[PDB]
Amino acid sequence: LKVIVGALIHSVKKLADVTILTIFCLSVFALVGLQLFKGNLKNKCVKNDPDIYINKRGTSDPLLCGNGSDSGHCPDGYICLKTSDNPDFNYTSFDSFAWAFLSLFRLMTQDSWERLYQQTLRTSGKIYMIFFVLVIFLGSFYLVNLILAVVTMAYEEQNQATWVKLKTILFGLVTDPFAELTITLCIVVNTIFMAMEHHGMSPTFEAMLQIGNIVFTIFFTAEMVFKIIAFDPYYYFQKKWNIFDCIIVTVSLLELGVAKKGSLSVLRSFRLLRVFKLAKSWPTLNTLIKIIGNSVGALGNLTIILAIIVFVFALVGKQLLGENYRNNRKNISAPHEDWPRWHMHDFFHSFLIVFRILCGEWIENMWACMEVGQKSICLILFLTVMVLGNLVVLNLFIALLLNSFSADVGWQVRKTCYRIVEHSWFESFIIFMILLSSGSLAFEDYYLDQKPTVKALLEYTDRVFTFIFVFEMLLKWVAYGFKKYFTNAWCWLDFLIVNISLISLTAKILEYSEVAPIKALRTLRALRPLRALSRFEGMRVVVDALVGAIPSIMNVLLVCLIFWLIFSIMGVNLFAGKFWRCINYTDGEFSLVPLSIVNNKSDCKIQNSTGSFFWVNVKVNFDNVAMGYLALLQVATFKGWMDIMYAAVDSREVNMQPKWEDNVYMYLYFVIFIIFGGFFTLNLFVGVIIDNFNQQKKKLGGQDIFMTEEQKKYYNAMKKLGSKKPQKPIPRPLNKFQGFVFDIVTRQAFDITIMVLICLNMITMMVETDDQSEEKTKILGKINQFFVAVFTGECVMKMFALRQYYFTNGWNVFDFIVVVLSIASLIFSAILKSLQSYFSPTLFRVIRLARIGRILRLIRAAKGIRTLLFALMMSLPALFNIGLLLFLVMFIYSIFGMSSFPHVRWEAGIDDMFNFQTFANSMLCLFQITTSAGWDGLLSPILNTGPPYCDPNLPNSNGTRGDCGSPAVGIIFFTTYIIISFLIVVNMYIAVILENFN
Ligand SMILES: *[C@@H]1O[C@H](CO)[C@@H](O[C@@H]2O[C@H](CO)[C@@H](O[C@@H]3O[C@H](CO)[C@@H](O)[C@H](O)[C@@H]3O)[C@H](O)[C@H]2NC(C)=O)[C@H](O)[C@H]1NC(C)=O
Ligand SMILES: CCCCCCCCCCCCCCCCCCOC[C@@H](O)COP(=O)(O)OCC[N+](C)(C)C
Ligand SMILES: CC(C)CCC[C@@H](C)[C@H]1CC[C@H]2[C@@H]3CC=C4C[C@@H](O)CC[C@]4(C)[C@H]3CC[C@]12C
Ligand SMILES: CC(C)CCC[C@@H](C)[C@H]1CC[C@H]2[C@@H]3CC=C4C[C@@H](O)CC[C@]4(C)[C@H]3CC[C@]12C
Ligand SMILES: CC(C)CCC[C@@H](C)[C@H]1CC[C@H]2[C@@H]3CC=C4C[C@@H](O)CC[C@]4(C)[C@H]3CC[C@]12C
Repeated sequence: LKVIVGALIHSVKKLADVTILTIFCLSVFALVGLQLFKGNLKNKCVKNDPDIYINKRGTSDPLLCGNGSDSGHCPDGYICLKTSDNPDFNYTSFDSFAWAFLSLFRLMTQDSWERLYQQTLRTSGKIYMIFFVLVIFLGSFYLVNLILAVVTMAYEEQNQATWVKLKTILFGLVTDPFAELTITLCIVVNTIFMAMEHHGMSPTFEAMLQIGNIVFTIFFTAEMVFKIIAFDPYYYFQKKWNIFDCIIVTVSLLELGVAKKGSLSVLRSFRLLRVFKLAKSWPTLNTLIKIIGNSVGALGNLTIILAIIVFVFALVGKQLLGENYRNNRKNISAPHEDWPRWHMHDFFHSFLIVFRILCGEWIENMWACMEVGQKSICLILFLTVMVLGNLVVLNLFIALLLNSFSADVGWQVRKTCYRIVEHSWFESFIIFMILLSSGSLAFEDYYLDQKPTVKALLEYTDRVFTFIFVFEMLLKWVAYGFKKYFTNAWCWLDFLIVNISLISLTAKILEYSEVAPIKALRTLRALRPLRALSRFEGMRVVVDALVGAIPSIMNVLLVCLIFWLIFSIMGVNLFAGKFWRCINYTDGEFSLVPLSIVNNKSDCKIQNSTGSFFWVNVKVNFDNVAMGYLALLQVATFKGWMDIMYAAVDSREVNMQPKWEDNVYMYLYFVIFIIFGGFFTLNLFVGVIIDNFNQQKKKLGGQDIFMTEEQKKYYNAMKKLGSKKPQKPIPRPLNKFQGFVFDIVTRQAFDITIMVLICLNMITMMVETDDQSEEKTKILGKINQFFVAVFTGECVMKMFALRQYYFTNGWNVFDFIVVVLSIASLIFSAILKSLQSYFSPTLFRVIRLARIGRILRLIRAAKGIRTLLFALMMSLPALFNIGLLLFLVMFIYSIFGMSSFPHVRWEAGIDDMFNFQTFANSMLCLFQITTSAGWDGLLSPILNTGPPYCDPNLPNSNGTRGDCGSPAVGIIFFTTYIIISFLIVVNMYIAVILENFN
């Protein structure tokens, strides 16, 4: 309505600066991509002596090539020509500016950016990960922070603007506080009783569990009867807690009366909502329930707005694409499924599509839509859903976030070592030694076997490092008292790490050097580079800030763990052991045998003529509550989410072959789990951390946290450099000719002319295209010469108009640097094109990029972009500390992975490039998952258990008998990685937000 359009106009006015920054930064990075990797994602592997392309293991699209020393290779008998198609429906390469903009929008929204990351590093070269790191940090974090801050401030400004019965009663009225404690004990034990539901529970276990359920239903019924007789029912009403318990008990007894095995497992688990009764001695659970209530209560208007928006988008998508999806389904349909797992044909699946968009995965369905129907309709619909969809969601996540959180010889002997240790020389020696030790544990990799000298040198240096660190601890002991030394947290960590190293080294010589405990002990050497958190003041202050919030993290962690236990129990009840299928694993790719041939384990055993019918289960299932937790986490991070939705919907009943969309309506379980365990237990984690820092800062004096004392004054000086200090220039300097040029320069024409010159040098290098004609190349290359000459001449006339001692007058030094860079690029291109033109052709495009300075020159004109960049400049030291810590933890887990998974089957997620064998590869993978992208894909080849998936008979990997994973450690590793990184990055968002708040 008119009110809505007026509010939108006001918001865009408030969103103008951030929108302009987004468009400009996206354009700059699009130009960088279009001038770096245009025409690289076309190197389909092809045969040589013809026109058929190999496929990547378990893939339908062709493999990709690159000639770079560190790009994707190709199998023998194949050659790497370029082909007119791009890997993913001819839509995932940025050669034209349109594709560059789209791919950089994908990188910003971090939606399936894993795919582009792997493709581009496979076709271009591993060294280009720098572009993706830079774009992820700048814009995927930066621009999201700024847009979320803008909406925050918009909301803030909106707020600113706006007798046997007598004996029974006597016995019953006790209501002693010991009765409630017994009830709570009975709830807890009942829950932990039902938390032993597993697929292969024996009949005795089933009997025991149903007996327990009967006992507890009886006990609840008896307590309800006591309560109703304790006082007359007329007063029982007006008690929400009591009526909730009444309804749940009624459902429990109704299910008990049911004699069909509790066919509705949902009803079976309806009792489990009792844990909410436990929200009386816990304040965090009460706050969570209050969050949900405000969502459904005071702030229900926004929620209904979100629901109506999603319903409208789903219905429109169906009405406009169902028939096309049905007719051309074969186009997007899997090779064997004969159908698209997602489509618009039915309201349910259109809603699921819209929900996946809101979840933040849009490109897959985007390609499907825009290769099955009109491009215009798909283009507008998917993008308009992304913007409006994720805008409304973030409005909830904050509106709820604020609503809920607005309320003697010995003396001299000791002094000897004391003054020795205090020596700055020794302090620097030790810090450098720690850094060298951290570096040393990086080349111990899968390939270290083939270089005997390197490993011998590495073990020698580790031994010497152990000895020197033992000496250092001896000096520490001598200098400081035992009590003082042991009462220090950091001293404890340095004690444990040296203990681990010493015991590992002793075990090297001693026996028992192969058992699993000692193997794990030596695996813990990856904590060795954790000694550098006290040495560095930035890391130390960050660690103190984090440890300050440990209790506030733990409270919400436990509340969320209980909520996830509830959901895992429901999931186990619903899908205990139905995630089993008979497959066709002949060589590499596999397919579910059709129901015609095999219908159940019996068939899969008798129809096994070829020997290629295996009966195996999904990697992550709902057998146990542990696997319930793991699968719930995968659905919560939105990675691996799909393989489980597929298995859940397909499964029919124990020991039966899954059928396509048998239980098509079991998507609702995952929709509900997201909506409740993913978004409502994150509005409670954020809230707690912001209410923790809001106070912790207030307590420490309100001084900016994360910044060392030394850097505090450097930041003070910088913000002092960001002040108001203008000097009036001198007219007609020196000779009148200088005055003549100066008077015209002063006018408000030179600025605008250079600016419109910089815009026409942007739109002359954006019109470039990979398949451009040679005449087009000629004209644009000459326009480039004209522009560089114009800029150099118009930069040297102003220079003369201001003598030669005006470098420090202002930002003109940047203009001088960029113009000299452009001239240098011109001359170097001229040299290479003729003199020594035999170098690699990549350098031509690398250097040709140096013309981006003429784009960076537009900053000084844009006040909003300049202010936001200044905010980044101010935040840079704190972000440097946090990034140091994050790279440190990334290093720790890099060494862990390098030691753990150097032998694994290269299933979807792990291939030759993105394995864990090399340090750089492992670093690539860990950086990938730091954003929580593709961690499921990297996890799947670790859950492999025996054939057919893995080959535990393989000669290699003596630890596991073959290239089979170890899920016990593989789940801990990735769960801890995606939790720790979330913490660090959520403290990196807080820092940026508080800096921009100043
Ligand atoms: C797995 O599913 C298949 C398909 O539903 C089941 O196949 C059917 O099983 C029944 C019972 O064994 C068979 O019935 C008998 O068939 C013989 C002839 O083969 C007939 O002489 C008997 O009077 C009786 O009708 C039925 O034929 C069979 N159908 C097919 C197509 O094979 C199978 O039993 C299931 N396995 C298990 C263990 O549940
Ligand atoms: C090495 C094992 C691997 C995992 C290590 C943990 C991961 C690294 C990050 C966490 C570091 C944990 C240790 C540092 C904790 C913060 C530091 C906690 O403060 C304790 C002392 O450092 C302070 O000095 P004192 O205790 O001697 O005197 C003050 C007395 N009060 C005030 C404490 C009572
Ligand atoms: C596997 C074995 C060797 C691990 C032993 C680790 C123990 C001894 C360490 C790990 C972390 C340590 C704590 C870290 C921080 C502090 C605060 C400070 O006031 C000293 C005591 C106290 C509370 C430490 C006590 C000892 C402690 C709990
Ligand atoms: C200066 C003229 C073009 C009018 C103003 C529009 C300018 C600023 C920009 C806006 C969007 C731009 C287009 C966006 C993308 C592409 C695809 C690329 O492969 C060739 C150039 C082309 C087609 C651009 C031409 C210039 C363009 C039209
Ligand atoms: C409303 C203002 C005036 C008060 C302060 C509120 C601050 C603390 C709020 C408003 C915006 C919030 C952010 C919104 C979204 C995200 C992204 C999420 O992945 C982690 C939490 C994080 C980074 C939030 C942290 C807390 C936050 C910065």
